[PDB]
Amino acid sequence: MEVIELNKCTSGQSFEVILKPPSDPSLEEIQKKLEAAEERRKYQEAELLKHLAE
Amino acid sequence: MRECISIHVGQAGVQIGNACWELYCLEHGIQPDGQMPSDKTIGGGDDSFNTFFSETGAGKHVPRAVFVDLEPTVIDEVRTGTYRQLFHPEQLITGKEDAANNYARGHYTIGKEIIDLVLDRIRKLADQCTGLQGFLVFHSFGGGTGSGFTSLLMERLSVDYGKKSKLEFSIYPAPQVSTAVVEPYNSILTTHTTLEHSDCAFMVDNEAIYDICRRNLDIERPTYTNLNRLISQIVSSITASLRFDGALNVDLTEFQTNLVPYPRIHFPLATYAPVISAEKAYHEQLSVAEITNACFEPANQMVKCDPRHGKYMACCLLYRGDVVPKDVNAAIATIKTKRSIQFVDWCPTGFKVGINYQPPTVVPGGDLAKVQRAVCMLSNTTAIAEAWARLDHKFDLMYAKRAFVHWYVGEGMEEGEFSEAREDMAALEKDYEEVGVDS
Amino acid sequence: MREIVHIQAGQCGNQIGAKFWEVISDEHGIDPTGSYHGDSDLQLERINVYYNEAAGNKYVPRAILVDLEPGTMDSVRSGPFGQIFRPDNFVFGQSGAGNNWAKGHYTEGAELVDSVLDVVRKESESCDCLQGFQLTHSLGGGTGSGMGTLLISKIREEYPDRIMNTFSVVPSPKVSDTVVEPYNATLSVHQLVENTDETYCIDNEALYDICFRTLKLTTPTYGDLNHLVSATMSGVTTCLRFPGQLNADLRKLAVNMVPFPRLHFFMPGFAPLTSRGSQQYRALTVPELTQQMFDAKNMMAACDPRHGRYLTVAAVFRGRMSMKEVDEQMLNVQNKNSSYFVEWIPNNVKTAVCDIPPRGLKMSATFIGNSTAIQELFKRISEQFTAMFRRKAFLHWYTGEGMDEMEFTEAESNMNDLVSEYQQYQDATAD
Amino acid sequence: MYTFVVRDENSSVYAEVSRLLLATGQWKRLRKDNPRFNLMLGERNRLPFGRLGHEPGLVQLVNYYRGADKLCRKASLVKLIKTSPELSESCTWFPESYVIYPTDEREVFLAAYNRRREGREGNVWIAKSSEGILISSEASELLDFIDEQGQVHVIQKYLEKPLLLEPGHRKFDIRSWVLVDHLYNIYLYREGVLRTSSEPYNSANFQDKTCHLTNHCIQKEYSKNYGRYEEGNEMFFEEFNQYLMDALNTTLENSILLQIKHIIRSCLMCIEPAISTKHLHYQSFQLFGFDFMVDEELKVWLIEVNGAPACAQKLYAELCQGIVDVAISSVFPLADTSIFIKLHHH
Ligand SMILES: CC(=O)O[C@H](C[C@H](C(C)C)[NH+](C)C(=O)[C@@H](NC(=O)[C@H]1CCCCN1C)C(C)C)C1NC(C(=O)N[C@@H](Cc2ccccc2)C[C@H](C)C(=O)O)=C(CCOCc2ccccc2)S1
Ligand SMILES: Nc1nc2c(ncn2[C@@H]2O[C@H](COP(=O)(O)OP(=O)(O)OP(=O)(O)O)[C@@H](O)[C@H]2O)c(=O)[nH]1
Ligand SMILES: Nc1ncnc2c1ncn2[C@@H]1O[C@H](COP(=O)(O)OP(=O)(O)CP(=O)(O)O)[C@@H](O)[C@H]1O
Ligand SMILES: Nc1nc2c(ncn2[C@@H]2O[C@H](COP(=O)(O)OP(=O)(O)O)[C@@H](O)[C@H]2O)c(=O)[nH]1
Ligand SMILES: [Ca+2]
Ligand SMILES: [Mg+2]
Ligand SMILES: [Mg+2]
Repeated sequence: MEVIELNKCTSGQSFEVILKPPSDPSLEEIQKKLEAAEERRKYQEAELLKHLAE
Repeated sequence: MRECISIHVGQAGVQIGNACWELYCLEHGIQPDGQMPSDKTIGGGDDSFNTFFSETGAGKHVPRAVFVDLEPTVIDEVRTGTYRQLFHPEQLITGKEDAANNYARGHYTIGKEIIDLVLDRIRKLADQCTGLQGFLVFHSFGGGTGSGFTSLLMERLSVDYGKKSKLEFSIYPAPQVSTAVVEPYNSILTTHTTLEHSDCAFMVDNEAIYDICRRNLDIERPTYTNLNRLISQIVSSITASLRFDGALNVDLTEFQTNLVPYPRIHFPLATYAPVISAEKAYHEQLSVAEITNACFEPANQMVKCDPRHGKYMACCLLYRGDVVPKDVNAAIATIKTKRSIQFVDWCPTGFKVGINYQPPTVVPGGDLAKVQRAVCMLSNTTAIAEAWARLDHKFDLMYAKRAFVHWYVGEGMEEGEFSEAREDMAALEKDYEEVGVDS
Repeated sequence: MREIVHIQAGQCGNQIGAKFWEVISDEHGIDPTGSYHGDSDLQLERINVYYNEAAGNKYVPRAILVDLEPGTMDSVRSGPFGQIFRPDNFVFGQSGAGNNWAKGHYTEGAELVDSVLDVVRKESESCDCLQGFQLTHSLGGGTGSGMGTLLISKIREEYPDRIMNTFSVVPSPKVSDTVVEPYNATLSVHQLVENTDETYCIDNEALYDICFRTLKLTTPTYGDLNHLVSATMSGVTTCLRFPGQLNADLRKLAVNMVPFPRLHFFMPGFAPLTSRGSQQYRALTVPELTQQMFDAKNMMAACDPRHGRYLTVAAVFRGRMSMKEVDEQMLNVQNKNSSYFVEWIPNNVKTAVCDIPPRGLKMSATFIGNSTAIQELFKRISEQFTAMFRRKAFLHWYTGEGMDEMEFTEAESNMNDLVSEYQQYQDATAD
Repeated sequence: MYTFVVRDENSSVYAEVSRLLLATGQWKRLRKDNPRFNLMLGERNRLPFGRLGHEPGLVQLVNYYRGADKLCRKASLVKLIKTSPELSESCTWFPESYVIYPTDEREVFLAAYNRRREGREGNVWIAKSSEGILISSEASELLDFIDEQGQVHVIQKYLEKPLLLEPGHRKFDIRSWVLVDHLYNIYLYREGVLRTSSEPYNSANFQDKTCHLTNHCIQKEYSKNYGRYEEGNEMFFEEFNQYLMDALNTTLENSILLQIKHIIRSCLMCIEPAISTKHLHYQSFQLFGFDFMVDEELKVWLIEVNGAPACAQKLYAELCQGIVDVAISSVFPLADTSIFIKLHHH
């Protein structure tokens, strides 16, 4: 039993009760990865249209 | 007053979005045309509700929201719905071809076409904000757009809004309502990519919500409508602190401070009671003691797991209705001796409590009954890690044989990104064990 | 919306194709004039998937009719929904393929293929968002077999980012006496393995056995066989044609059904199996539908599912029933047949329920299975092939049209690889 | 038909349960990695509890209680007895024990040990790993041994004055088989075993570990008189009850079983709120093997609890059918008088 930091208003009230105490990638790197994918996509398609030409 | 921009990605995100803004509107007394008679400050104001709603000179309360999907069907029902007048056409963004339950299509192939347009539309809302707090992102783990596009957006938002908090509402997949075999793949891939860009993430297991609907609301076979009405009440209880006067969880940074000590372990467990059937002509009204105790019953959790076989890093009780401090302290005091609530040694065994005297609003002609008092407990417990383990095992079963991997490699991804994403989840599982278990 | 372009090639293709249009036109409340006279708006919500709108709310099938024989396409025109089709989309030659794959693929069909693609382009152009193509054809004949597989390849070259669906009627000695069909079939499968995303294996062996044994038709007609095909074709496309969550488009179906690119050959199933013009009075219970649709006697491919394992399954229930009961009975099947579902693909069975039933039935269920048992079908074609090809029998028909023995050796090898590939994943375990 | 998976091939008990279940012809054994099961006879360590109870249209049961290792590990049990206010230092039935690491209560052990030496009381303690067991009257010997072993042991007070069976003057331990079902009904199997020594209990020399340790294993190997008094050093409750009546003028029920029944309850009731599967998405049962020592004043002492206990050859048939009847068949009923004693609790 230890209630602390009781804040009351009109809408309601808030508090804290304690039982016991204690004992990113850059915009470039994104585009690099996104195009790398599209380039693997285009190559896969190119080799298909090459295989379909044959 | 600090503004919050909601973003709804994929079907799941968009449909859960509708359920929320419908519920928010009723809670704030905002009519479906957007008019709010109770608001005496026409055009603007720094009221609590303005954090989620901008105002026009005509007195229309417009959600700070962007709906994005790579298919027009779901967002077309927002454009032609009951709350069509609520949103600007610029807020509702659609492609023509969806991600076909493929993270790769959502993140790379289709995602890359619309990402710049979406950020441009998000920036239009951001420019209306006097002091933007952050973002609440709603999406599925299973969907192609939900998984794929979100992780791309969350990356770009980190770049374009370096200092702004980002909260998730992630719909964890369940086979009772799941529409794709590869949802484990999409789930792991997005969780890995988003992990560094998400400050706090509320997972919702469809299976949990489905079972609660069947068990508590006596619904033979729940639809998304059924799940979404219940999910909206949980989301509303969490966001109530931002939209209403109060002291606890008044801004998005307070969420991570209160619930997230370890940046990677940022998945709180939400437990909500009471969920009672509108059909039930007579029902006993549950005391503060009874609803508080119910938050430690795995049946009432948004993700089914056993907190008794884990450890707590933080525990947060969010009450609505006829609740006074004396009753809550008493209820917790009694629960402490009975229940098994072990906190980690470096955190204090405490409960941060917030009370809103307005009892939970229910959409008329709904499933949920009107109750005098309800509670939503947000607890950061190392038991939620079970959710990862289940998902991670299904990933391993399929990926062992490389089943369905050609669909992802076909859209430009490498087998590298799979094993890379899985090794990050293997690390997250180990992290949750290190914090949680002694033996 | 997501438009599908239909192509029907050869006698078989144009017959099962015509019956498909007769059935789904009735289901969407469209008369032979192409005018809507339906009661439900669910009929029109996703009509643009298979139908082009025109002046005075007129619905025209997005269907291209192809054959090297005028015969079958005069029949289609004369038939009941013969007048619904776009007259320009009738693309036919004068000299047939004489059940020769070489004639259909290289010599005769090569002349006409450019004329077909002109109609494909015209139809593709006016699609808001084309999702792909479905072809009806037989692998036993010449036109559908040879020219169909050429079109598949020529369409893929113009539309390589679009789904390629096929209803491929696999031949049987019980239906046809044409000696060279195993050749035509084996050459066709080689093409399908490489150039199609989804192939519904409609086995004439199964359709005849269903008609003779189950339906008790001592002398079955092609119409008696096609009645099963048209019911199956109505069932598997139900998710594409009506509002739904599961397998709503051709790509999402492929992503749920095809775990490996080459293994895209499905076992269609239907319950209840009905005789043509016989009225079912007793509606089937949900348990009856469920047991029947998974039964070997209700499979349109002449394969025993208990001789293999299910990689993936798609169940489609139709009519007003309890969604709770379907969910229970589908779990019941899986939970009491878990040996026949690969344990390394979790939750590989997916179920859809559609309120609108087909014509003549209050309740029906359609089954789409990616079972490793399908190898039995390919093994049967392979045995028939090797019987003849071992002695180089009836090859003068193909080498006369410019082909080489090598093409046959390659087609044979690719099928034998497809078989052993299915056997690989059948014997595969969690560890 | 019901379905089950076997993930522990060694488990002699559940090898016989699987044999019995199949023989009924209403059960089917799946491949161990098939998730669509009703019953899981799970592996001993690293049992994936987190995955159980998430398969729709299947009630799922497992042959282990999650968190029962708190009772079945030696160091865990000591910590449990001490820390639990339910067991407390009102626990008179667990020998004075201390958890010794090679955080740690190694300091406090010496404080209790020094008191005994000035009291001139028996200062003989036993060190046990979580063969491998040293017994000495000198503390310096026990601590130096544990450091050399390298794993975490427990220094327990050796029952210096045990009850000795005549004729023979033999030490013994009692094994009681307890079955906790999915409703947490505690079932004590009416049949137990006396796992007896075959050499006379020698007070002087503690190095001769055959007359001091009463394990079936160390007997059949090192024992010089194996099977002379009773077959496979296993006396059953019929013969032991008769001995107590003939020698001590008391019954097994009065003298001992009342205390055994109190300890089994006390231990399992204490952990019920931690392991119980009352309102879980899966259900649990587990067989336990409680080990007891009886002293010269017929007072029962708890030695340890065994989480994966092996049954006596004679009894396997009876007990295993009981597990099927009480634990398995209760959750999954079959289609068209009690070997257990239900230890009543609330
Ligand atoms: C009864 C009959 O003629 O059936 C024919 C179908 C069978 C197959 C087994 C399915 N056939 C070809 C035969 O029975 C052969 N026998 C063999 O081939 C047999 C000989 C011994 C060695 C083994 N083999 C397999 C007979 C010698 C004919 C036919 N079915 C139709 C047919 O369906 N007609 C439809 C129109 C049609 C035709 C083709 C495709 C689509 C639609 C008419 C009506 C709607 C109907 O369904 O009955 C044939 C074409 C002629 O149709 C007119 C006709 C003539 C006589 C009887 C019935 C119909 S041949
Ligand atoms: N709770 C809930 N879950 C939903 C809803 N819609 C879909 N889901 C779940 O989300 C997953 C499917 O993802 P969706 O959101 O439909 O997909 P999407 O984001 O539109 O992506 P694509 O269609 O693949 O491009 C499955 O696990 C569904 O069970 C909904 O309205 N509510
Ligand atoms: N406090 C004590 N006093 C006297 N003897 C003891 C004792 N603790 C254990 N023993 C003796 O040591 C033997 C084995 O002890 P223990 O049961 O801890 O070892 P163990 O774990 O290898 C066998 P099990 O796993 O089947 O219980 C017992 O048979 C008992 O006679
Ligand atoms: N099920 C069915 N099979 C057919 C039909 N017409 C032909 N076939 C079979 O298909 C093969 C011959 O193909 P066909 O379409 O006549 O050749 P094409 O017209 O040159 O393509 C043989 O195995 C026939 O039995 C039909 O209407 N229904
Ligand atoms: Ca205002
Ligand atoms: Mg979508
Ligand atoms: Mg012909």
